[PDB]
Amino acid sequence: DLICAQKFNGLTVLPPLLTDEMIAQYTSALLAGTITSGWTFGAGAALQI
Amino acid sequence: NTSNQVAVLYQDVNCTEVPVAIHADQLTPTWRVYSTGSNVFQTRAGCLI
Ligand SMILES: *[C@@H]1O[C@H](CO)[C@@H](O)[C@H](O)[C@H]1NC(C)=O
Repeated sequence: DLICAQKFNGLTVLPPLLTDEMIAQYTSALLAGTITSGWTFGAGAALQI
Repeated sequence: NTSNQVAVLYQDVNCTEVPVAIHADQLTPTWRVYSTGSNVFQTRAGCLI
């Protein structure tokens, strides 16, 4: 392998804190606020329109 | 300031290897009990004891 020669010599790789499906939950909560509230959810509570 | 208890993470390692990994029969007795218990949880970051 490419990674096994690195891993055998002290060179490790740490995982990210937010998983790739936590980051996708964040961008769907930003899509859902823009479609249903406009710009108001970035300045306070979300007001529908 | 709050307590004296600790948890220990063994990074990027399956915990079918930990008690022979930690120097269990050749160390202080307080490093000994941080290898066993019913509190063994396998994560992606490693194994959390
Ligand atoms: C850890 O050991 C268990 C025991 O079979 C295995 O199922 C699991 O895939 C192992 N994890 C590894 C090698 O990352």
